[PDB]
Order: sequence, then structure tokens, then C-alpha cells
Amino acid sequence: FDLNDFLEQKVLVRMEAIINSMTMKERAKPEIIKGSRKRRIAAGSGMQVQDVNRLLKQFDDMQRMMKKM
RNA sequence: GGGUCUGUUUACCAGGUCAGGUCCGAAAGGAAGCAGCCAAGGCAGGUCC
Repeated sequence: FDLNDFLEQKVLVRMEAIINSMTMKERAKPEIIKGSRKRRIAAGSGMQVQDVNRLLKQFDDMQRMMKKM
């Protein structure tokens, strides 16, 4: 389960916006998204880094469910 | 090494177009710009000077 699968599910518009700024590698293996990329992703989507942090957290929570849900 | 072809590779670090999203503007309209793709560079192989 990854961002691709999370993407496949207004607050919803921005979320997409954040994911539409990542590379394929980032979507498939989210844990590689650190300081420099979050920043690339936030500016690239007109969002704040903390916006990206929340997005990744909501994704994390779900990724946890997949295997225990 | 240079021309060229083929495969492959490359988040941001001043290429093109820039979906989506964003910024400025009362509006008319402006501007920046991620991913993609393309270009380009890297690694090889063919071929040629």
C-alpha cells in the first residue's frame, strides 16, 4: 500500500495537489520523503511543508491499517 | 574523443511545455512553478571520422 493507493481514495483537492507533485519513487516509497523533498513538494503544489507533513501522516495511519485492517 | 544509432539511467541545485495546485490583481489580465513528457546529461553497445 502506498501514496498511489491513497491517492485512489476541497480538502481532497489539495491532498491530490500534494501527491501530484511527487515523483513515482516518492509515491511508491513515501518514507524517502525528508526535508529537501517535502520542500520541493510543498512549493511545487503551493502548499506549506506542514501541509505535506499532515498529508504523509494521514497516509501513514492508513498504511498501518493495511495489514491490521 | 567527436558525428550518429540503440538500450538504459537521472527528486529540487538557474532547458521546453508545463496537467494539478499556487501567487498578484476590483477586473481585464500577470507571474512563479512540482510531477509527467520532451530535451539534456550519465552508463553501456553498434557504426563512422
